[PDB]
Amino acid sequence: FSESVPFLKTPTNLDGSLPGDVGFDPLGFSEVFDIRVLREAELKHGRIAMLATLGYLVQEAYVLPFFEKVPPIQAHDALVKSGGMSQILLWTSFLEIFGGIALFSTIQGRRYPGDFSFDPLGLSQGKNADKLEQYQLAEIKHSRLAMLAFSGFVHQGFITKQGVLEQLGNFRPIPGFPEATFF
Amino acid sequence: NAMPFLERPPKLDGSLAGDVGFDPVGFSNYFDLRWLRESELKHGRVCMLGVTGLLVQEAVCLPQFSNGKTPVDDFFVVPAAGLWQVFFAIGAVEFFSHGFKLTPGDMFSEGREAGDFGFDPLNLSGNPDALARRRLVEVKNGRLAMIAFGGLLHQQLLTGQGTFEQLANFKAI
Ligand code: CLA
Ligand code: CLA
Ligand code: CLA
Ligand code: KC2
Ligand SMILES: CC1=CCCC(C)(C)[C@H]1/C=C/C(C)=C/C=C/C(C)=C/C=C/C=C(C)/C=C/C=C(C)/C=C/C1=C(C)CCCC1(C)C
Repeated sequence: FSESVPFLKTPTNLDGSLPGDVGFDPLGFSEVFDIRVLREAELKHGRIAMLATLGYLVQEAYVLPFFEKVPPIQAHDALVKSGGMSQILLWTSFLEIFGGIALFSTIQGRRYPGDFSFDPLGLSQGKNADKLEQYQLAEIKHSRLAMLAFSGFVHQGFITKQGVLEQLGNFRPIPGFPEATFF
Repeated sequence: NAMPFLERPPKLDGSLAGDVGFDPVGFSNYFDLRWLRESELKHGRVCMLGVTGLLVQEAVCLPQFSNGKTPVDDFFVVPAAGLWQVFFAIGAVEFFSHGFKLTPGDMFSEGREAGDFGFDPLNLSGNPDALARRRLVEVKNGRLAMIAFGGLLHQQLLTGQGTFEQLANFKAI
């Protein structure tokens, strides 16, 4: 049976080859599509989610002196009409063209999924390769965690009209519900 | 390489100067490398001349001409007849240099390597090693000139100010 789900079987083409494989694939996504393409998608989603979570925290905590102090959703809305979001979209798309080229290289075997050889510092490149797999595991875990955490953040911001640090400091219930009186 | 996660392009070999293996799309796979290198050298040389023109016309204006607010406006204040002869003189130069072989099939027929026309008023191209170093410097400065000319032209078009004058006061938008 599967390690993560006791009452399910190991999802066929799902073993220790990819980092963080606890056998969790109840729906046969790894069988409808290639597992390496799905890992590339997962790494892209998780890295963007980690950056988004850190950005949410810092933007709620701090703002640059040349940017209006607004909630992050209001920041997206304000900079869409300001052109900064257009700049971010342009440069991200320019990088992601080569990212898609790398993904097409991944499809025909060759390079590892989500691997861009990006290593400005000497971390698991040389003299530390024995930790690399460990790092990989950590990475995807953080990825997955971020992919949840940011989500909760924004939806909590949608329901309480409070920042995540504001909700932590003042954990009042869902607005209008303490009064209750539904009958 | 320039793309460690990718493989080196098949048609890209280190014979040409400035070769870093940077070809993520397969432009060299679908088009002749000699034609692409000729176009690259032409764009780079035109951009070096354009960068010098943008940096000079803000400071020096011909007496038989009107000085515009920016070099982009220096283009506009020039009579259209002068712009047309500039165009047709450049066309005649192209005809003479390419030997009436403008089409890609007709070009490179009689050798000519790639991007080579024959231009040495002063002989600084004798030794092959120094020649290769000059080629590398030429291509790097040409690519830098392309990027720089784009930046200078667009900043002049947006801010309406000369480059050195824009360096005097930034005036962030
Ligand atoms: C490196 C190339 C480059 C260039 C030329 C620009 C140009 C511009 N960006 Mg930026 N941008 C870039 C890359 C670049 N972007 C990247 C990679 C990202 C991340 C995805 C962004 C994210 C971004 C955001 C979020 C915003 C802009 C905005 C702007 C515009 C306003 C300029 C400004 O603030 O006043 C002049 C700039 C200053 C006063 C800041 C100081 C700059 C110093 C003096 C120059 C230092 C060198 C400079 C960074 C050039 C680097 C390349 C060079 C070393 C070769 C301007 C057109 C803003 C916009 O749309 O306008 C409203 C905006 O909100 N950009
Ligand atoms: C139009 C100018 C031009 C031309 C014809 C070439 C042609 C060539 N270059 Mg050069 N190059 C240029 C500009 C140019 N380059 C610039 C500006 C840079 C600086 C970044 C470089 C840097 C560079 C390096 C480092 C290397 C080459 C190499 C090559 C060769 C193979 C790559 C290729 O086929 O690219 C073909 C290129 C084009 C057809 C131009 C791109 C046209 C697209 C469709 C438009 C998009 C570009 C746009 C400006 C980007 C927008 C970004 C967005 C965020 C706004 C080939 C001879 C390689 C070599 O020596 O191999 C022999 C090599 O190693 N080039
Ligand atoms: C891409 C290149 C380029 C383009 C399109 C233009 C276009 C223009 N220039 Mg500029 N200019 C350039 C380069 C360029 N220039 C360079 C490199 C210099 C420095 C010498 C100047 C200095 C300059 C001044 C001082 C003035 C102009 C002016 C003008 C306008 C009228 C035409 C004229 O008088 O030509 C002038 C042309 C020259 C003085 C020299 C020709 C440019 C190069 C060298 C020709 C290349 C031919 C050949 C292939 C190179 C081999 C020879 C080599 C040894 C140099 C017109 C908008 C006038 C204007 O409107 O300002 C208000 C004006 O007063 N230009
Ligand atoms: C491309 C290189 C080039 C060549 C090979 C070339 C050859 C000749 C010959 C050779 C037989 C003659 C006799 C001649 C004479 C004139 N040229 Mg000249 N010329 C060239 C370049 C430019 C530019 C860029 C301009 C220009 C002009 C004039 C005027 C205008 C005066 C007036 O306003 O009446 C006159 C009389 C300007 C113009 O036409 O617009 C007003 C203008 O800007 N030319 N030109
Ligand atoms: C006739 C005409 C019309 C109207 C009037 C007029 C203006 C007088 C005239 C002029 C018209 C003209 C001449 C107009 C000229 C227009 C030009 C020359 C525009 C150039 C654009 C270049 C760009 C955006 C380069 C971006 C570089 C990047 C992203 C670098 C990427 C990099 C790579 C690849 C490699 C390393 C990594 C990084 C560093 C990221």
